Amino acid sequence: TSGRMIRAFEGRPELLALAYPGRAVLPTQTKNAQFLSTAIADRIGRLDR
Amino acid sequence: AQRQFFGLTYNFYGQPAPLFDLNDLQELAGCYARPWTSRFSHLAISTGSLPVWSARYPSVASRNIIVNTLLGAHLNPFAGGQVTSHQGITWRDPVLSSLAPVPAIQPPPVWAVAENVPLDSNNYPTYVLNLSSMWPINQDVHIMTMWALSDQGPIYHLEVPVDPMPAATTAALMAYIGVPIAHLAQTAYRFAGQLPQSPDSTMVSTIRWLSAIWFGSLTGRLNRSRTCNGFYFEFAKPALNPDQAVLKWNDGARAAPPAAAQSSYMRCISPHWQHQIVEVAGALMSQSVTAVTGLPALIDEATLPAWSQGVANLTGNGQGVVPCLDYNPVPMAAARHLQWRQDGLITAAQEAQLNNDYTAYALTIERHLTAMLVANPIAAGRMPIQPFNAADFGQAGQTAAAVALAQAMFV
Repeated sequence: TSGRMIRAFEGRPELLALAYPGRAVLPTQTKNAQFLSTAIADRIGRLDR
Repeated sequence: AQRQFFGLTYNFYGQPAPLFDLNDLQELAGCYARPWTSRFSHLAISTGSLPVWSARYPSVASRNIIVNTLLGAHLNPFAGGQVTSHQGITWRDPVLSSLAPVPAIQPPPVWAVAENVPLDSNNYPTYVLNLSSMWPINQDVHIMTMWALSDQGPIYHLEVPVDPMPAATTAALMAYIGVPIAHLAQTAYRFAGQLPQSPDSTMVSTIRWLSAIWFGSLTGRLNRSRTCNGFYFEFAKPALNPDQAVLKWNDGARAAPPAAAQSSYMRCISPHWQHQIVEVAGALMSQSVTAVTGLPALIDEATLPAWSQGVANLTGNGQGVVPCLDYNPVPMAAARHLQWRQDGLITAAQEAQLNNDYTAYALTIERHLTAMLVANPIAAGRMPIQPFNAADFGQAGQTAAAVALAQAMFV
């Protein structure tokens, strides 16, 4: 996901992990991990200049 | 993002030099002595609804016209590949940040005076390198070209696809409910002005639809009884606030999509536009879209003035050549009124009154401009307003075809 832009969530930072599922996912082999492995990087964060 | 553009400079109306003076170069409304992103600076802050004009800028279009003439003398890099100077003034830097008196160290060569020189961004390689900061030049040059090609009124583009309005654009459109057209034009100008944008973008397509919708309402084909996608433009009585048309959303019926894709070029064929804000706003808004995306296709030469016949990247007469229509506001208003009574928004008695009101209103516009022309003869040295003849106020042009297109466009 390097190069994309994402929001901050300064009020409580734990939201950051929830806001963008898929980014920096461990290569472990679990049901959720296997699903998240299919996410497309271009659809993280903002979309326009 | 679009990495190349073309253009054309203004035409001297028989005069031997571009029609501006140093004071005009000194009193631009934007940042000091820079023409870029300045076409709305004179009204960024506003009060009331009265049009803004002054002694040496006596028409709503006067400032933009002057800017176009001004740029015609200094755009040599996109023609000759080099920066030049005219009357001891040139750019500060190759980025063309602003104009300044020539320094006495390495004076650039003196510009040779000419008119209607074709322009190509590829003649000036540094633009590509500094695209991120020279982007607004793209928009302004395109605007200048779109005006230079016409002897009577700026040219702009219309189009409507066969698919319904995509959902993404609708999400953007709801941000622009109840805002007048002039403000919308200012917003549209700023968007394509600052940073480079991709031709494929939600914002771009949004403005494209805005241009189409406004034209549909202009003919009266779109109204509160027949919306595009719930959207349409609302009008005030021409007797007062004749220009405060705003955007509205409605739950009523929607016009069905056209049978095939529609597109054409548009122009005002009467001098009225030079002192009528809505024409300027509509033209600029459409031109802004064409600026970022480039010209979809060449324009038909048949109805254009002489110097515009056969411009390299602009005009043609081949197969893939979109025709250009032109109209007169007065018959247009009559057609719009006729649509309103046919759709039942008004009674015939009102329709007769509306035509009388508008014709009287238009008469003042003509009377103002014609009196203003003699006050600023073109031979003086600067052209605050474009010359014309009295008969030009009576030309009907292709107005009948124009309303026919809208009816074929929104159906």
